[PDB]
Amino acid sequence: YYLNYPQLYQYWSYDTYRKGRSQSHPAYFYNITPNSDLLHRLDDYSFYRIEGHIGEANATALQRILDYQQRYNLAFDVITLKIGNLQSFQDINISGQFDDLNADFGRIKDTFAKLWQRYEESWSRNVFLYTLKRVFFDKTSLAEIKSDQLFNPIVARASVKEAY
Amino acid sequence: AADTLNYFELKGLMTAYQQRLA
Amino acid sequence: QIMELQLFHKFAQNNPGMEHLGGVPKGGTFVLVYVDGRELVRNLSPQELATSRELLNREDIVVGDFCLPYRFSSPTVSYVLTQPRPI
Repeated sequence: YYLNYPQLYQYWSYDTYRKGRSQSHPAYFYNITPNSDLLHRLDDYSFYRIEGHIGEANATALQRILDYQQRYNLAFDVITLKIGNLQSFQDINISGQFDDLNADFGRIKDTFAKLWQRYEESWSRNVFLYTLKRVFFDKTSLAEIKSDQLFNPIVARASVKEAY
Repeated sequence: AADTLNYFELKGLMTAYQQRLA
Repeated sequence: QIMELQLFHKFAQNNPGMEHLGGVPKGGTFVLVYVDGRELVRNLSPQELATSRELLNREDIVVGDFCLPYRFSSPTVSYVLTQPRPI
């Protein structure tokens, strides 16, 4: 589709020129555009050319490509990757749920609760224990803890030479 | 109330098992 | 260990063979490649101007394609969530 199609749709292939079916050679031209030849049987084709996604936002490109796959029953997979360094992930909050750890978070959580009801006197005066009780160990699922709440920001900033 | 550790553990485990089976 | 596999130069060491053909073979894998806005517009109601200039350099712009000759997907319900941070 980066070729000047209106001038090259003739003069591409010779035997198509002989038979006179040059207007029906597969190509781009001539929100999304519905292709037609994807309705009849596809036996002598093996490759899908995908065009129109460069320059757009990531999530909309994913949504549009997946819906287009669903509408015509095509077979391929889709992933996305980034160019850069790791510490650029500062414009987003990171969280997650792993099944492998669920049975642990319960096991721990209730345990702490029990310990609360046996050292309550001294513990309800230590500020650190109250903050740790009301920030963690009081949430239903571990998925609600973001990645930034697990470490000290100042030491991490001290880890890069630029901060000095 | 002595079974509450088992309560939370089994709640989480049975939920995960239920989702995979569903 | 999951977030570190979102980067091109580190994904490439576990799955070598990426090439650009402008599409995907039947049954293959289509890889999009994106970058932050800060790296494209290097140097081009004042408060609305400032917030627009800031948010339009945090966007993810799709820049390139590649293809792979295999699909890797098969009922676990573990996942990772990424939430855009407010300005």
